[PDB]
Amino acid sequence: TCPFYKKIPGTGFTVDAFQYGVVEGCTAYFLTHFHSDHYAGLSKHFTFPVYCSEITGNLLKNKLHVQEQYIHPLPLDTECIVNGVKVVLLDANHCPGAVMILFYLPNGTVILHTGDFRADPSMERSLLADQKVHMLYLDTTYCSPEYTFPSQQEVIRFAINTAFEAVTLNPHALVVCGTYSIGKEKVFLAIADVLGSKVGMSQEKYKTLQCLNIPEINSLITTDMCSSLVHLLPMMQINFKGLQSHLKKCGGKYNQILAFRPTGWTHSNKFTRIADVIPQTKGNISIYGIPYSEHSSYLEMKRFVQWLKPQKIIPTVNVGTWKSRSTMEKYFREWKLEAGY
Ligand code: NI
Repeated sequence: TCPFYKKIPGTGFTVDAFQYGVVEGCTAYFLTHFHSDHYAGLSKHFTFPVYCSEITGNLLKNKLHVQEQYIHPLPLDTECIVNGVKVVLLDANHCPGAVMILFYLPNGTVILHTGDFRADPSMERSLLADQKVHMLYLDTTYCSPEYTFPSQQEVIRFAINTAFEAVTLNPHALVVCGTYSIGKEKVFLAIADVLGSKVGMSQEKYKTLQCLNIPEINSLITTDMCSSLVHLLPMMQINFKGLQSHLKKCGGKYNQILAFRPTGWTHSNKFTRIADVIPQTKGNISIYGIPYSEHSSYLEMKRFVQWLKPQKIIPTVNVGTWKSRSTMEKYFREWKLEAGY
């Protein structure tokens, strides 16, 4: 049964609620982004209207084979009427095609559902600026002050400089980047661009990337592994065993691997500056864990909410424990008292 925090009161609408069977009273199912915990349950046999972004709709059609007649893509930043209710989709600064949804209820209540997001001050000048929000359904993934990480731009700078140094010292080094879903494409695209290479990958991953409307993509990616010195592999293969095995396959073209694991936050964030990050090394293989996040830090989350001033907050992440819930409610009250709403 569908939980309360996936239902939008006063509507026929649910958000990211595909794993519950037919939800009683739901006339339209919204999907915020193409990540598995959110799309869980969709397939080619789904027969209810799905509302999402163009990019999310490309992935639904090509990867999950959802039939075209049930896919309803909406443009961003545009007032649209769905089953008699005004909605707007906003960029969520998460993975490609990820959105926030603004719902303008018939009784005058305004609701913002963030989906998954990385809050940014640029959101303070979207169509959110123009009106009041009564209820906020919030991505609270990192809602605790120990969760700090750098900007995405500093992390990319670290990775570009790292890769460029290694390969200029040894032109026979291979770079490998881990992946297990969409998002974080800047990591491997920025590295390949500094090295003057395309990024090589499996047919299944190339297909996924072809759905993302990324400009000039045919210039950046390829299925010909032999022609590329930046390879993508499944995240589970980013370990000494998996990389040794991969090095075997390259036919003595390479004699060293430098590999990157983009993670979210890890406890080495509580001690180490991005500048000071070092790899784990075994022989001719090194592995860097880099803190490339597509969710708000605690400070970024706080700034957004204190700007928005919602009347009520409903968390969508970390909802399963009482300790989590009590922690989050404490921070929301702090934020409200400090800012004065
Ligand atoms: Ni996500």
